[PDB]
Amino acid sequence: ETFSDLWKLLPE
Amino acid sequence: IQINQVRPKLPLLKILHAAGAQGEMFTVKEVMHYLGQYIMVKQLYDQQEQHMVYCGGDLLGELLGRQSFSVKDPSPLYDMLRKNLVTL
Repeated sequence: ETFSDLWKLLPE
Repeated sequence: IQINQVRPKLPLLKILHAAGAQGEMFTVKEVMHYLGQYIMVKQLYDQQEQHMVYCGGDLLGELLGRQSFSVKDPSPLYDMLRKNLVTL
């Protein structure tokens, strides 16, 4: 996978 | 209540500024965005295995108390954020 794509999935 | 949500403690504020964040109070969304940007432009993630962030020897690793972490198991990231974001 892509870092930014994984990071975007993170909740607040 | 107010528009901003949190004030980052100093070492985290430095990281957010390094990623291009302006000012010193933020919404949690802004904190997450700029933390991701920092990791991206410091290129702390493994090119081959991009869920893995190698933060040893970086201020981020100092903050996490860790040489690495996985964005697929982000609990130490959230631990650190709970400790380093002061609520307004």
